[PDB]
Amino acid sequence: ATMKNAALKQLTKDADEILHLIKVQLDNLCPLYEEVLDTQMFGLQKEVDFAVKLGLVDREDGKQIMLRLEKELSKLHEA
Amino acid sequence: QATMKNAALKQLTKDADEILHLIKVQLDNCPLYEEVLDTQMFGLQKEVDFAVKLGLVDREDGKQIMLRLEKELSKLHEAFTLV
Repeated sequence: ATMKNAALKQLTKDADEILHLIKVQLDNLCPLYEEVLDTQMFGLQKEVDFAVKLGLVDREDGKQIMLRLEKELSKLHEA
Repeated sequence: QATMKNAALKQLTKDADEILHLIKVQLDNCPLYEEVLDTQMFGLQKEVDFAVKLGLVDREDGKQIMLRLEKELSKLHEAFTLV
């Protein structure tokens, strides 16, 4: 259960880097930057699934990490 | 924990095995089914780094996992050029 906290920490740090990419797109005023984010979202989903499988992170924590970014990603397209 | 370091290397090689199985099916016999493999590789790489950072998997164990698949994917890319 020491592993659980460290895992949760790394995962959130990793989601934060992607979130920053989304937020910087929103805080400013293309073309298919959607392709880039989809790959980033896929990469983090795989980290999340990997951690959920090993019981390092709870299923709902993983779901909350993904939801937080997906909510923000929705506001991006739109245009 | 010995059981957590072992299960993580196991889950990672299992994930690697699944992607390698996809590559070998391609080799044994379209621009979409190359980006798909690139995305798959990116995802596996993310899991590897994640596990390496947490000290669950050794850095060279992660590098050997990636190399095994990169070798096979290079074969496939070379094969693509000829078909």
